Amino acid sequence: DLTPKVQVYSRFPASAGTKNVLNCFAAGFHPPKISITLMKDGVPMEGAQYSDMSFNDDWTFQRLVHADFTPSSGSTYACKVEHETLKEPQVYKWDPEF
Amino acid sequence: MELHTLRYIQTAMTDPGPGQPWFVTVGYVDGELFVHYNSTARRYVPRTEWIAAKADQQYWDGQTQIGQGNEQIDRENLGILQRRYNQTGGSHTVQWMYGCDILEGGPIRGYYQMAYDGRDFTAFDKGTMTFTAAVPEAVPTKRKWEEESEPERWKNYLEETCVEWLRRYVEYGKAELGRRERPEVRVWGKEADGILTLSCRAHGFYPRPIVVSWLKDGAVRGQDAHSGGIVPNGDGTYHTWVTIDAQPGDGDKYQCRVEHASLPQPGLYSW
Amino acid sequence: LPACVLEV
Repeated sequence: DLTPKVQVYSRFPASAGTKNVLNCFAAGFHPPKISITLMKDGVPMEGAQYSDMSFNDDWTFQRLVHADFTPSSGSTYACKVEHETLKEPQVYKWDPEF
Repeated sequence: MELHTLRYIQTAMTDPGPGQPWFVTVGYVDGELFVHYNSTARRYVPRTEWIAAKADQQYWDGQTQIGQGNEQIDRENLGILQRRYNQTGGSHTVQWMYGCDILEGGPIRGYYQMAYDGRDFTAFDKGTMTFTAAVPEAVPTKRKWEEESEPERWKNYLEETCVEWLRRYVEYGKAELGRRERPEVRVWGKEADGILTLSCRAHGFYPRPIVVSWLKDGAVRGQDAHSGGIVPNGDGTYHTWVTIDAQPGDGDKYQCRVEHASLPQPGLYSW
Repeated sequence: LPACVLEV
């Protein structure tokens, strides 16, 4: 079994008041069952979309989760990940970079 | 030189997760997802505009039959393998990947491999027309397949059928596959505990290959260089980020350099 | 076009 390696990033370089897409990508893991949840201020974001199960040349699984959103400077965004290889949910913070 | 690839990957799970289909097949042309099947929808659907436009209804009907047949087979494979391994329930997975690569229209490889629970199980060796058993549990499979003349069948799928369709697909999506989407690049900095971490992010590029380097006053300083690799966006384009650790107040010293097919000259970016 | 895999 293999732990998920996770990155959080937006489709566009983020800007105040500007529509965007929040991405959470997890890769390199076994078994393929995984829970990936986008969070705004500790609350699940609506409208999340999930990529169909797929895997890399080295058999390890990956999944992209993404959701339309307009980043607020007043808020905090994160991706919460749960997998069998981890004792507790792992939270990955988004850096707005603005 | 014109290089193209056709790749199918297939996953059968005993434990896919809540709401998730246990069986999934997806196909890629030049790394771009273009067909999809799962056990929930029970049919093959287009994942690019060009395949939806240039293929007729019989194509999807016939492909859907292939998908359903594959589902039934892997349903059985899961059961056979668990008994062969003396395993009852829990979490288990079958994985297939196979396909062909062409260069200047000519085939340069053909592969057909299986994995069980994330480990190599069998691989077709087209050269010696033999199957390789990667684990003891794969030996009866190797013997069964070679007994039923599977090598000849996969030799002709991989050298004729796979290649023929790949040449067809590449013509269907010629404009799309050859498109260029230019990245938006941002350099950002964050200082914590006497360490300035400079970040360079390339947003929304296509095609997938890209080189993002940190130049320290002109020299390719990849010492602190941590790359997050190339990761996908939801819209068919890609993302990558590269960081470098610097000393406080040394920010205007570093330059990010982005080399990509959409950029006639490399982009230079700073904080 | 995909292929049919085989029973192991």
